[PDB]
Amino acid sequence: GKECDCSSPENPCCDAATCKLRPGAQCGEGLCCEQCKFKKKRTICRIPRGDMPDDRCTGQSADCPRYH
Repeated sequence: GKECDCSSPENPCCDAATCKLRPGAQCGEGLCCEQCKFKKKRTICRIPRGDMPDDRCTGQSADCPRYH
């Protein structure tokens, strides 16, 4: 198999031939990806209801981990 970095072929962050990142793209998917770049560290990426901790981006990945 192949681990695609982009979920759809029109995504500018990947080559449509390969589904993998273009040179200069850090990411193509995720709550911590914007315009093919990782969002800044500590950007809030998940906001639960009520008085529960938000999660934040790490600056170095595209997911929104469990990071308060």
